[PDB]
Amino acid sequence: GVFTFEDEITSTVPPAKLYNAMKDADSITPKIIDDVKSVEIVEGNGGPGTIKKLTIVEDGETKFILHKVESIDEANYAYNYSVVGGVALPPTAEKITFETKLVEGPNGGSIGKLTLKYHTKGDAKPDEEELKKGKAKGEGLFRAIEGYVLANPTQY
Ligand SMILES: O=c1c(O)c(-c2ccc(O)c(O)c2)oc2cc(O)cc(O)c12
Repeated sequence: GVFTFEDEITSTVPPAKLYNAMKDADSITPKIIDDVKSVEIVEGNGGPGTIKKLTIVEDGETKFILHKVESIDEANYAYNYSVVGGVALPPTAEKITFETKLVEGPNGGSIGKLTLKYHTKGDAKPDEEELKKGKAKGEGLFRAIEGYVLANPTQY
C-alpha cells in the first residue's frame, strides 16, 4: 500500500540560496548534526539513481541509512529521494519517499513543502512511532542546511 503525508516548513532564506545549500547537504550535515558521522556516495553521480550511505551514531552504536535519489528539478527547487535501507527503514516498509519543493514565501523567504510517501509491503501499515522519528530528523535536517546558510552568509 501507499500512505501519504503532507508537511510544510518556513524559512527566512530565499529558495534559490536554500536550494543551492541543499545540493551541498552531504558536506553540511556531518558538520552541524552530531549524530551524523559521514555521507558517502556508494553509486552514481549525484543525479537520479545515486545511492548514498549515511553513517549515524545513536546510543554509542554505528548505524547506516541508505538514500536513493529519485529525481531532481532545479528550475522548480525540487528534489525527490527515498530511504531504501538501514535503520530509518522500518521492517514493514518497502521504502519511504520524500518529495521536496521550495517555493517563495511571503517576504522573500521560502516555504519548504514535503510530500511523504510511505510504501508498505502488501497489507502492512506504517508505524506511528517511526513517523514521529523520521519527521523530527527530517525537520532537523532542513534546519541544519538553513542554520548553515544563515551562519555563513557569503557562501550562498
Ligand atoms: O540521525 C538520524 C537518526 O537517528 C534516524 C533514525 C530514524 C529512525 C530510527 O528508528 C532510528 O533509530 C534512527 O534517521 C535519520 C534520518 C535522516 O535523514 C538524517 C539523520 O541524521 C537521521
